[PDB]
Amino acid sequence: KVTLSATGTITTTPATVDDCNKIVTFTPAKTLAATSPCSVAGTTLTVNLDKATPYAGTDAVNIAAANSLAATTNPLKAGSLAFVAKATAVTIDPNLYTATAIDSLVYEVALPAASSVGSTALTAAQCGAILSLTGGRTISSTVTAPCVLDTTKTLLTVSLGTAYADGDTVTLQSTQATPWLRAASDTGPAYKVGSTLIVKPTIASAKATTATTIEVTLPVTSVIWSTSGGAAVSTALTATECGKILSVKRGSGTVALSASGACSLSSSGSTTLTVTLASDQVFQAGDKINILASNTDSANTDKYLVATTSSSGQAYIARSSDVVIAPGFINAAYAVGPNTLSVALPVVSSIATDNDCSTVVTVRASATPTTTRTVSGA
Repeated sequence: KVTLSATGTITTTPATVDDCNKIVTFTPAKTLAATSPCSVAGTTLTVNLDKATPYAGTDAVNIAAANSLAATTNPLKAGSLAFVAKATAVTIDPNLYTATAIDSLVYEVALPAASSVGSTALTAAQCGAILSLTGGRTISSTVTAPCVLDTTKTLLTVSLGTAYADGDTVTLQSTQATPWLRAASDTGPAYKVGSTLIVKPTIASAKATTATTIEVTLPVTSVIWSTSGGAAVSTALTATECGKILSVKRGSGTVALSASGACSLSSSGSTTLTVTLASDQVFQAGDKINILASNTDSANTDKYLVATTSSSGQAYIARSSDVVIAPGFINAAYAVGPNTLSVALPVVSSIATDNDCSTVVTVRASATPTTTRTVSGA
């Protein structure tokens, strides 16, 4: 987005690629998108780049020198004058991209390019001056690294002190601090305040409790709502309807859900959503699950997964990484010796060499929960 000093217009719209190369130039050079490469509305011009040449973090933009010459042109002009090129190009200020609630006490924020927060990991106080959470909320007072970046330095994870609730938003503060957030280097451009973001809900986790049951966990209370087929919450779905909301993956294929009663979720509000598999399929290690993009398509998906006990809340969107399901059940327990046991594990399994087995199992008496037996050795 390039701000302008005066109201701007493009003579005929939409412009093409060829026109736009005569309207904006990049340093380093870029290739513009094949559809809607530039457009103007008031004092702002949006330029859509190609996915093969994205924003880098040390880039500058300027009015192309050819924008104000010749007669075979479609220049961007304010009133009747064509825009002129500044003596010095302008540096592009990155802005926050998305916010998401991957948990009831954790967020996740995306970035337009690689970035940096300094040479050391912040604390709650330092990151309280960077991010402004609109509500009466707090940052974690117990997490040692409440603000942190991932390996590629494109995602920022925040930890909260009070539960996230629908209606939350995030935006950077107005006054700068010592570390602040920058782009592409410790001495790169600083981030700026701008479009207040809205936090969208997504999946939190998922475990398999039987060979054919799965239980997803939601960051907040949610119901499944119907728009026109009904007018309110649902009660039970099929493979087709609960297959335009999410899917269960396995390698390159997909697992077949139940022909009926595939999706269940309360009408008064629940945090667990149950998915049932087909009678002839079973859960195995390495299975994944995610919310599909079709859940947000109101023109088609009549029944869809939404937060709060109403349709005025936000819908559910795909996670940045497919959630892998955790085994949550065991087959049987045997006493293969006076002091040795053997437990059937439903799937492929492994274990570390230096583990303390007292954190893997627990032996006790079914008659009252007292009188545990001592588990020793790896």
